[PDB]
Amino acid sequence: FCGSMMATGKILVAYAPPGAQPPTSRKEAMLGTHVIWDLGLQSSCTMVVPWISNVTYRQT
Amino acid sequence: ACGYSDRVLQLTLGNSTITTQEAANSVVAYGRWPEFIRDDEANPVDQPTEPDVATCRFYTLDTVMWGKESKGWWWKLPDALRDMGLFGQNMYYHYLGRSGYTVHVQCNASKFHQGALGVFAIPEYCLAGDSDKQRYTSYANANPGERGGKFYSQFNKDNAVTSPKREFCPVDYLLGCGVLLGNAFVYPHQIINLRTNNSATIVLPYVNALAIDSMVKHNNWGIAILPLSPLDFAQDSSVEIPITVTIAPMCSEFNGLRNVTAPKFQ
Amino acid sequence: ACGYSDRVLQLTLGNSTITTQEAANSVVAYGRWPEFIRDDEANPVDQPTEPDVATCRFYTLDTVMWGKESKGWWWKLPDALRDMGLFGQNMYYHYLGRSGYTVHVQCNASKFHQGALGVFAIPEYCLAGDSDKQRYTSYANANPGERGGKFYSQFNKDNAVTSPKREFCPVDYLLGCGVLLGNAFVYPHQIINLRTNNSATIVLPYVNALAIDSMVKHNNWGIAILPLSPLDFAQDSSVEIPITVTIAPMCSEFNGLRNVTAPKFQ
Amino acid sequence: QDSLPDTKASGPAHSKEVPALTAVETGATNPLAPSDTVQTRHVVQRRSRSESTIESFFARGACVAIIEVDNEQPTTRAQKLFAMWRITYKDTVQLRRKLEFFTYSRFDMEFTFVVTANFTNANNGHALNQVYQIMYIPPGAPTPKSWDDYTWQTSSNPSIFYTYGAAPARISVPYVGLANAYSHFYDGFAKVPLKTDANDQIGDSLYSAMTVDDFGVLAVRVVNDHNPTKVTSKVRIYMKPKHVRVWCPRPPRAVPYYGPGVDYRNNLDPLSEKGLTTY
Amino acid sequence: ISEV
Amino acid sequence: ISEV
Amino acid sequence: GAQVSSQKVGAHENSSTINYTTINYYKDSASNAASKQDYSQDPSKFTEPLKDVLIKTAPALN
Amino acid sequence: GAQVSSQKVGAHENSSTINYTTINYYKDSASNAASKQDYSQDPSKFTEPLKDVLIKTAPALN
Ligand SMILES: CCCCCCCCCCCCC/C=C/[C@@H](O)[C@H](N)CO
Ligand SMILES: *C(=O)CCCCCCCCCCCCC
Ligand SMILES: *C(=O)CCCCCCCCCCCCC
Repeated sequence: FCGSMMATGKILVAYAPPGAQPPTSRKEAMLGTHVIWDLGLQSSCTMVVPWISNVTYRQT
Repeated sequence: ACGYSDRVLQLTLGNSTITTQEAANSVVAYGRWPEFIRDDEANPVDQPTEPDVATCRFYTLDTVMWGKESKGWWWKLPDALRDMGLFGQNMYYHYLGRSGYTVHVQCNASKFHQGALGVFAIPEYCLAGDSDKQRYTSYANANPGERGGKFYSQFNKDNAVTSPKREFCPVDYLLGCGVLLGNAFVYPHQIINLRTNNSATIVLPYVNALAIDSMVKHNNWGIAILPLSPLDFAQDSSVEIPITVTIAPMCSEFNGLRNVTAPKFQ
Repeated sequence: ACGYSDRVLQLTLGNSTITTQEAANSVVAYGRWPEFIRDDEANPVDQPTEPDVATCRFYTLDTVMWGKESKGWWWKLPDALRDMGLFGQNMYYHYLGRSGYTVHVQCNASKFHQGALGVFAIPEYCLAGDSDKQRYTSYANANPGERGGKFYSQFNKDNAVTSPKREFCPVDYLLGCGVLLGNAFVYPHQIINLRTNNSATIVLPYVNALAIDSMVKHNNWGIAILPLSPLDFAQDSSVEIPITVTIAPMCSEFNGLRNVTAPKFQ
Repeated sequence: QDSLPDTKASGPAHSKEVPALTAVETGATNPLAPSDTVQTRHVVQRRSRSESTIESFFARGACVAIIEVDNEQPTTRAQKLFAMWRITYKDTVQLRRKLEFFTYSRFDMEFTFVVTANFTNANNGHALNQVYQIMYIPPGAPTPKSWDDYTWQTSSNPSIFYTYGAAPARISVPYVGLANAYSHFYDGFAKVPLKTDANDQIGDSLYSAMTVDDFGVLAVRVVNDHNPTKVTSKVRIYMKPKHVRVWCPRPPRAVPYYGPGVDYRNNLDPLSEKGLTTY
Repeated sequence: ISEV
Repeated sequence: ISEV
Repeated sequence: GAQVSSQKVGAHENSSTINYTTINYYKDSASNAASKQDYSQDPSKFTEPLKDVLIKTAPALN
Repeated sequence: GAQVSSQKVGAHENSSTINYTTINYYKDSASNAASKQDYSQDPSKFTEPLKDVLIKTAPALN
């Protein structure tokens, strides 16, 4: 986050494994893997996209 | 030294994580963490389903806005989650269901805003009706789902004795149920006071007079959020900031499988 | 002495029990009973849901009628169970799903009726299409759900090259896929020969080239029931008797939870 | 020691053990031996099944492709100065049918390349010995648009440079599947149409196909610049599965193949006529 | 070497 | 020789 | 690294265990030849995949 | 001077440590093939080149 120190906010970042409709609303996005980021002194937030796959290797 | 604070927390359940950097510690209601029914407290004899990570994860409800004239909001559990993913499906496919919850209420503002929200978790939160008829709020009106309900500043009696609304009329300083709001602090609670914190986290055990019950007929807990001190900012007269409620089922187990319940809400 | 017979069996899974008094023992396909993914064969890293008794129970599909001119029936798994209680919900809420099955086919008649049904469980049962276009059967037509499909005695090519049907055209003596029906006995199978037995029971492990896959995109097993010897009775020319198929998921585990898949079937 | 079991001597029987009766309804084959129904002598059996192991059944190079490539002056029309073949065993039928006795397989693959050339024109001088480049282009790598564009630099794709007249070229490839076994049959789709899709094309895919590009392509060219006379060549590719494991046996294909799926169309009558009581 |  |  | 194994001799000259030698020259096992010393198994998973397998002298249906 | 090493086997025949043999024929090491038995290392010099490396559960800025 590169806002000023006086700015606050909470953000939801999500990962939906394939096969359903791509999320268009927070309501759908929050049913998959997600992190709710609270902005503050630790400036950054990491979401890990876990390996969730049918095949053992995907194509590039 | 390395820096752990009771203001910074991470909660992870299933595939969902919450972080907050301005918490005020967290409450475990009545000192009891949730747990499954023990064999010596068990009552239905069929093997329970325990969906585990499929239902015990954080679901975020629709955000509500806190403005200067807001009187408060209330939700009931499990009702607010009845349509949430596989928690709702398991709830409606089974006669009996049991669950504890982590409730995380989110409200950030700035160092120049002020206001304080009281977040109370109430076992058996019976609310008062809108008319001369007693105990007449209907099932669909008593159960708003994730939308929740609101409080009012005064008792507005429904008078259309012809087509009665059959709604609750929760008056705020009476906690919607005939007691004084100031004593609601005997219930598990936190305050989000904007100069101090931006979230409240409360862990709720299953509380009931039975080890397991019908989730469709009975709400175990009510969540009441009221402005103990109203929102204010700079010198503007119409400040509004979001309040978002995220709740996760914990130790969910269900008994009595059959065809799905389809309540009539509309 | 006390009387156990390989003709009389009870199967209990979850809250459902099946009895038969005229079985012909039971087949465990390829000698492998179903099992969960072992850690050393695991591939998605998220914790799986294992609904256990909520999904691993017997679901009975709609009965079909066997008459003198019936050519056969086929279903695919997991497709035939896609709308069955909480098995269907877990299947559509998760990217990945794995399951073995107990299949119990039921057909009783009398000591004066005759006929023999071949019940075959086929891994990767690819079926042939109805036209000059190759590999053109559409998703909705390849997946009939619990309704299943039928076999024909001959190849009827779809000719409306304008609005092609995009359906399978399974010819019976070619097992719907270009091989001779007589060799289908290399697949796990039983025969319901009416003078001998009134049911077939086959236990199917999960078989695939992967430890877990998309249940929505891929069917692991096909069930094909064909009259090896046609139905006949007394001297009547229009005898019909029911065939009912009851199938139970076994060792179900699912990975990759998100919002629900809603396929377009119509 | 790999011989089949010996025949045991057996004599007359009058008993309640009845191995000749059974019930095939159970799904089982009756494991009888001749000594269960006739009197046999002892025979020390020396035959073995050495030649029908899975490895010996597949241990042959089978032709899977004939690629034609020319070396002539680059004109402006469509020419065959380079050719591309999508790697598959389904362009020919003989190896396809042997692999399809099974649903899944796991093996390493040996490719041997036989290259032959000839003149096409009675005479416009001759040609000096040709060198051929066979480049493997995996799914995603750039494909050549002309016989000498930059892709032929092959810095990362593997190439074979074969000299005409040398012994057939040969390389081995490991098990390169994305799954734990190759699927000879896939009952499914690569896409699913969803109710919220904008149109029906979005979720449409071919029945029983998996990835689009599968294993990629072999791009073949003659490296030499053209001579005045044109020279046509054919590269024949022979595949041999080695270190073979196979799972889940299937009935073999009984009617002609009609494409890369299991579809059929004609000659759906494989059996001939024979009287019920004619030897 | 290793005879087998 | 030297096996490793 | 030479592996020495016995050949199964068919026709015999008017001259015992005859051996042959193999050395792998490549690091990748895909380069290796096939050893063709292959074991076999029991067909039961296909010929008798029954939950209660019965003996052939006993009745199949009891 | 033969070096014998193990191959990492991918597909297995229905037949264990399979070895391969190498002999260098030239005096100059530039003539040698690559052994491709290569060790790896820690990315830290690029991913965490910090004077005080902190543990991931602790705050990055204290
Ligand atoms: C310089 C020449 C290099 C040649 C490299 C070739 C790489 C590809 C080898 C593929 C062997 C294919 C065998 C068939 C597999 C298929 O059955 C299935 N569709 C896989 O699921
Ligand atoms: C085991 O390998 C012991 C030593 C065998 C000696 C004979 C080696 C013959 C040459 C192998 C060369 C391989 C490629 C450099
Ligand atoms: C170590 O090298 C021990 C001996 C190996 C014997 C096999 C040698 C094969 C020939 C190598 C010749 C190199 C060039 C003169």
